[PDB]
Amino acid sequence: GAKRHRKVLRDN
Amino acid sequence: TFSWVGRPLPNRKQFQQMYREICMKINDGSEIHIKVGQFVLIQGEDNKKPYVAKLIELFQNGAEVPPKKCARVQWFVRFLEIPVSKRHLLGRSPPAQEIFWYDCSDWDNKINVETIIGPVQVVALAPEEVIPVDQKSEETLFVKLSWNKKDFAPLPP
Repeated sequence: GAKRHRKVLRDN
Repeated sequence: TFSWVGRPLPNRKQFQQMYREICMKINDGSEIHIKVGQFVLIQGEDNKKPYVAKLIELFQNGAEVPPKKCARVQWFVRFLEIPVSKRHLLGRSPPAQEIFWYDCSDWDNKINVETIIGPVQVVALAPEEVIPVDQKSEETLFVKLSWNKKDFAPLPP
């Protein structure tokens, strides 16, 4: 089962 | 589960080893190679379609402990990830297979490779091309435009 990725800000 | 294939690329960043390729084993038992430049479906919330991303880097990140296999991606966004208020700017109803190049730096692009569901074929079409809508009951996604948080625009170079 694929783990969940949570998109997060910054890091441009 | 995932394993690197072969030797790392010539070193670029400190504490990281970059690879061209990663090997993914399924419970169908077989082995699939995913390469930098190919596209993946990335597990999001359980009630939503996977995120779609182009792999721009694959790397072993030594700055995490224990170390982790990571990717950096170029995001795409699905129509439903565009603010409802901005959807009309497209001027048409995109099919579910159409996605958009996300041209903005605000979301972080680093993912753990364990969030990868698997490869996906993504295809660039000219604006005036029609999506098939052919058969294969296609699993292919198509991209025509970029979305910048403000407007739809052409695909970058």
